Order: sequence, then structure tokens, then C-alpha cells
Amino acid sequence: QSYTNSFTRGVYYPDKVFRSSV
Amino acid sequence: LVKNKCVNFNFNGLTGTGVLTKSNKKFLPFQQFGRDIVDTTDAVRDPQ
Amino acid sequence: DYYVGYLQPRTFLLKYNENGTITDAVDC
Ligand SMILES: *[C@@H]1O[C@H](CO)[C@@H](O)[C@H](O)[C@H]1NC(C)=O
Repeated sequence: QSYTNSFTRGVYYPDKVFRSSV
Repeated sequence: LVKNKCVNFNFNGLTGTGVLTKSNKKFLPFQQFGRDIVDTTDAVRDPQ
Repeated sequence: DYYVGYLQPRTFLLKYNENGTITDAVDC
């Protein structure tokens, strides 16, 4: 194997609350 | 369901009082409730 | 062909679109 870097991956929705432009 | 009138509502165990009107906010299919900037539940989706 | 990572507690800043879609995030 090798070692790399993750640019910005790994973001998921924390909850189920709708928000608009905040 | 009663709209444009002051009623007591119970949506999936969520209870409150207010006036239910049509909105234009677009939830995502996995979202149920909606919340304002601080704490209040501004929007809600009919389960049916 | 596959990658593995681990998670840590952290504070993040998220941006919600005028839909509900998340478009950008900023670490703290
Ligand atoms: C919301 O998403 C729809 C596509 O599902 C798009 O047509 C519309 O312009 C979007 N508007 C926003 C960002 O509120």
C-alpha cells in the first residue's frame, strides 16, 4: 500500500433539518 | 387538515399551536422537520 | 483499489444552499 491525502472528501449530512441559505 | 386557521396540530408526535399555510421551501426526500436559525420549527411536512 | 480513513472529533462550518443542498465546508 501507499499513503495519500484527502483534499475535501468525507462530508455528510449530520441531521435531517432543512435549512435555506444559512 | 385545516389551513389558514388557528388549530392544535400533532405531526408524528410533534405537538404545537399555530396557523398552517402553504410554503415554497424545498426539503430533501430524507428530511422531515424544519428549523429556524435558533430553535423554532418553522416548517413541517405532511406525512401523507 | 480502495482507501481507508479514520475520523476525529472536530468543529466544521457548513454552507446550505437555497434548496437544502450542502455545497461547501470549512474546517476550524
Ligand atoms: C433547487 O433545486 C432545483 C432542482 O431540484 C433547481 O431547479 C432550483 O433552481 C434550486 N433552487 C434553489 C437553489 O433554491
